[PDB]
Amino acid sequence: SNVVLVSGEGERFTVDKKIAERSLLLKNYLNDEIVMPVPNVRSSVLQKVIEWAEHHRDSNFPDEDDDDSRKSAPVDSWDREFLKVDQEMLYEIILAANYLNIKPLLDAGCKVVAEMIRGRSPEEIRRTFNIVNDFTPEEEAAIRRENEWAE
Amino acid sequence: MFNRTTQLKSKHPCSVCTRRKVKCDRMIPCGNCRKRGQDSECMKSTKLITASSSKEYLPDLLLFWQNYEYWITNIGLYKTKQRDLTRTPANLDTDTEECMFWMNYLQKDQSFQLMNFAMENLGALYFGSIGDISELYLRVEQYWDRRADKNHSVDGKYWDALIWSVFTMCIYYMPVEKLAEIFSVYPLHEYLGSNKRLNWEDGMQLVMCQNFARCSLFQLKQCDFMAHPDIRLVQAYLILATTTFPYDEPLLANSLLTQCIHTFKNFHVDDFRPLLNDDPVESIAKVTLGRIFYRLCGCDYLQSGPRKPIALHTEVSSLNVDVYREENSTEVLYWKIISLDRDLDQYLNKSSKPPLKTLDAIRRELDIFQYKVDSLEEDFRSNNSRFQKFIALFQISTVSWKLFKMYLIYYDTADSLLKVIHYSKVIISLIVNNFHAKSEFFNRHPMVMQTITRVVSFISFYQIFVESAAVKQLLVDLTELTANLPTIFGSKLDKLVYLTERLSKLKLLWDKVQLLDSGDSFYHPVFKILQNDIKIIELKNDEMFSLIKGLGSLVPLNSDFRTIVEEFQSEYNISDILS
Amino acid sequence: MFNITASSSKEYLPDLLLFWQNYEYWITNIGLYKTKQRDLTRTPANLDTDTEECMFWMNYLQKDQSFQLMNFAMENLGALYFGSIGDISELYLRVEQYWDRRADKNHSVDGKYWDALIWSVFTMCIYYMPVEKLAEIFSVYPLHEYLGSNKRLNWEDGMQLVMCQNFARCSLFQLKQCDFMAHPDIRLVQAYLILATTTFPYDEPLLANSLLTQCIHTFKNFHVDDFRPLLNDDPVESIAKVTLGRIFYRLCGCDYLQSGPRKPIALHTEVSSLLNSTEVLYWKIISLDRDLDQYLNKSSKPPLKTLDAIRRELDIFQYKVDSLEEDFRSNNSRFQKFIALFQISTVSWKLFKMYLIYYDTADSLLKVIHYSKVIISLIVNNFHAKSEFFNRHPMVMQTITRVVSFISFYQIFVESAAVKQLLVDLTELTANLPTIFGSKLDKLVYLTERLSKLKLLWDKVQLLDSGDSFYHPVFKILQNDIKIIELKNDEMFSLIKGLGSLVPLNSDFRTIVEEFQSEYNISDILS
Ligand SMILES: [Zn+2]
Ligand SMILES: [Zn+2]
Repeated sequence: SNVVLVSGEGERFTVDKKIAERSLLLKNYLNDEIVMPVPNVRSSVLQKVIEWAEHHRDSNFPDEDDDDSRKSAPVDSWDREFLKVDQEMLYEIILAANYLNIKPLLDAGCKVVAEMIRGRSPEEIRRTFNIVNDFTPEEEAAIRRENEWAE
Repeated sequence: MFNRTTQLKSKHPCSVCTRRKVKCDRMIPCGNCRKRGQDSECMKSTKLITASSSKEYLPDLLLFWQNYEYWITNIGLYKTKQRDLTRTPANLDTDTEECMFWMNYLQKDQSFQLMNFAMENLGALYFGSIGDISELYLRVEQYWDRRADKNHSVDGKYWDALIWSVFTMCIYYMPVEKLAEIFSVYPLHEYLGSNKRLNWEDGMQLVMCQNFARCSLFQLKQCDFMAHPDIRLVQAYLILATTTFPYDEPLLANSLLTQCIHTFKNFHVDDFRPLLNDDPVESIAKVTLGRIFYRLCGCDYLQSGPRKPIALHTEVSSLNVDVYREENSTEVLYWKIISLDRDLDQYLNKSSKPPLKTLDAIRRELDIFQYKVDSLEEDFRSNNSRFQKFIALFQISTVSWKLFKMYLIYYDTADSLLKVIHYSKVIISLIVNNFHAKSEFFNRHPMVMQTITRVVSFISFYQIFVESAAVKQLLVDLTELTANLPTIFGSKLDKLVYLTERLSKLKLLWDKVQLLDSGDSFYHPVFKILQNDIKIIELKNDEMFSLIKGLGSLVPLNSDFRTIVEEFQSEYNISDILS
Repeated sequence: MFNITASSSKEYLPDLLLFWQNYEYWITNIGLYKTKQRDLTRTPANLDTDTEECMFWMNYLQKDQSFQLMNFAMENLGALYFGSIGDISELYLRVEQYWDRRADKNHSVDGKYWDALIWSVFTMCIYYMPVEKLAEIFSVYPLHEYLGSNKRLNWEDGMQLVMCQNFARCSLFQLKQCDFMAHPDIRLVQAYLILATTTFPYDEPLLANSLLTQCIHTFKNFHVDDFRPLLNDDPVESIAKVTLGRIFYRLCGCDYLQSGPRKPIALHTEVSSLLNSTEVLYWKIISLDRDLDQYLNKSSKPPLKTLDAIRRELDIFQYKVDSLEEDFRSNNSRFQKFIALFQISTVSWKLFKMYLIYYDTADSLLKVIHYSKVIISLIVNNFHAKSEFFNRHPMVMQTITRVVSFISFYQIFVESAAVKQLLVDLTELTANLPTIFGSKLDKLVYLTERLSKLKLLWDKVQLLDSGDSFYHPVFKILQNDIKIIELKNDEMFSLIKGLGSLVPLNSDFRTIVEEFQSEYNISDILS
């Protein structure tokens, strides 16, 4: 009734079996305690993933094929207070949910990055213009000459 | 197997290639500007000089693996039969005195113990083809009643050929301990004339299986089955296709499969849903025909290649097709997991990338069929339910491995190498789990030979170029598993061990010769040997030479790295996997 | 056939000629030639019979007889083997080799392939040889010693057909000794294209469809799509691809000629329609015939644009056939021109029959009578010029079947004096067709006699009507003649018998219909 989620750093995390079947990759691994490697995820990120699965033991999520029930689903209050973390560790939680095939954590953890791409100031969309190249310098000069009249 | 193809491609073509109005090998910096030593005059847009400390040949080498897998491990290892017709013997005085021994060698109670073994263990295989086997005990009784007769009808000889195909399936999947309790070996050695110390585990069970398959085909020839098309031909071939018969005789199995397509399409029943204006016998007949159809589509896709041009599978499981999603999920679950495999393995010889929407759809159907195989009944008083579970679970693990292999090759997405390693360990943990008693014969199904061939060939290929630790431990584990596969595969198992050994010696060659940088491409003897293996086996699969030999007395008239390539090809030849 | 009181209108005739377009298919294409009703519980099966039979029929033919057969094929049958094997002077060496290793015991697959090819050629020689040349070479007496039949019958009353069928069975048995399914090679396709110039596809129609399926499997195994010679190829390979081109066109011809419900895997559908250089002409005429006779089974009537385009192409290929030179000395060229002119007359007759049926165009019945007289004047000419083996080609059985069946069907309903004289000429010609067709000629005479006796029933019974449809017993008998043969071409009952314990269980109008069907049953054109 317990499985073990071995992290990439080597720590063993004994999780209850029904709670840990939120992961589609582990619930399919159980067709063979029962240990399993999670090779890229650190111990802290896997601990966050396991705590997320501990809260959503009884939760009800969309059917992973929904048009609007998946896109327009708001984040939980626990999911928003839960992901007030470092940015790279947020992306590593998203990578952990992508490896472990946890679609609702790859949903609620990934609407936060979507809320951070929008909702940002136009001043630092103007600043981050060609931090990745994406334009020739002739086209960059033509763009900066096109909207020079404003400022 | 060589281009530059570095990480962090540029968006626009560079300023130098627009100054010169040529094509742009759109890398950072370029393959076309690095060729001329203009490295520093192309980097200067932002950040600059970035660190390209990776191994750049790897993406266009994995795109080469997508072709090498198809031409070696699919076609050249299993589906290529090199035959010279001037040296091959041809007489029907041979099989009338050979197969007569194998038909007089099987006794009555031995055959009923074979049928009991099939009824108790192999229910996941014949029930697609023939249905329930308690109907077939009467046909074994009728075979032993009609054994001493002289005038046999065609209708009787079809049941004889069908039950001899069933006996072939029994002999192939029987463990050596249960086989020694039924059969004695010494009159068989007195007939064949070989070494006396050659017990069933040493390679005689495969000989008896191949000769029982040849006796089933001999009784089909006594039917004159081409003049009399009948569904029992299709059933007998679907029983024989559960063994290594389509890999022992890969050109005889294609002609028999073409005759099974001709026999099936002769009935002209495309919709297998029973209509409302049907005889209640006709309804059950169309249900049985619909089961035989999807079993035949599975065995029809599993023999696809250049030596099988007439296909049957004409329906798609994602997104002019005819015959899909009208049928109830009882044995199309074996086809729906192979039609999901055809969608992946159609891009092997094809020179285009699969779209990622297709791969995501295939991943969703993988999750659905995972839950559907978890939604099966568990008959603990039946041994064939666990074998059906193992078949439908090993197929979804195989298609999962191939899906994340194509994610690794074509797009290099999130942890897709770790997903390849994960599903390779799942395939191992499904085969090693059958090394316990009462299920040791589960590892004899030909899908495990195909799957272990693909997986150990990709891991041996990837160990050459990428030095890792998880991949190396996985390769050690698959080498142990390939050493521990059942010996009834025989020559194909020895050729797979030879191919793994050849890729390991090619790894040893990779760590010796220094890689020749050439700006836009690389050069190494390993690359040229891998290029040449495909050319050799495509030359062996070109029937123009047999055509020229057929049309009459026409006779066909046709640096430093070259020595290394020729010495490796003379030492480790790729033609040693054809026989 | 039709779409209470009585009437005498002509509403039934446009709905009845469209019914002829279905009846012609389901009787004269499928149920007369391509339907072999079989019973697997009654049919014997052993290799203790066909081995000794093939031993006798190969030990019967001697060395001096075989080269006389090959010389007959070289002198007289040049229009047939050239699409399959090309030159037969190359095959004298293989006949020499077959008589070299005849006494050996360890044969190869390649050698038995050449043996099967030359025994198919020997079957073609026996089938097309006149009785005056065939009685000189062979002797009738050991065949009645072996078969047990009475010695009073000569070659002319159905004995040459027995030797032809048994030599075809010897070619197939040597293919079985090749284990040809394990070794796909072009000698299978060539031997089958030689055997398909005889009545082998109509004596064993379900075996010939399986052999044709194996020939499609063998041909497409080579994966040669284009047959034009490339400049970079070996000049052996270019001649080889030209050889596969002239084999592919003959194979698509036989692929079309065996089209039916019992032949589901096709090759002629992969050749685009038109909508040496005398071998491509035969495929052009056969593809035009394929464009015509596709409208038999389907109900969608052709446009006038399609029939007019077929008419212009018909005039073009008529000029190409009339532009073929011929030598009265070279019998090969005479038989070549007979094949080309008979095929183009058959396509012309079918085109103007479709003009008469689908549109009732004026001066179309005169064209049908004219091209039927052209077909007669092609066949009756061969009896006067000592070339009576020209009338053994399998196209003159199919064409005369379609012609005498349509003229009988038209003489039932539409009275005319020219059609009646044409029907008398067709009846005399069907009586004068060669005896090498055997049972199919007797069944065509039976079908013509049945459609002649049905004219008497159309005469003696008055047509009725219900205001919208025209009831007549002749119409119901013609409905049931298609219903019975579509029941015979239904493989559901053979499927039920093959699955095992599943067993199948099943006014004066109706009296006249049942008495005619009890007197003239449509299941007597079957075997
Ligand atoms: Zn560039
Ligand atoms: Zn550049």
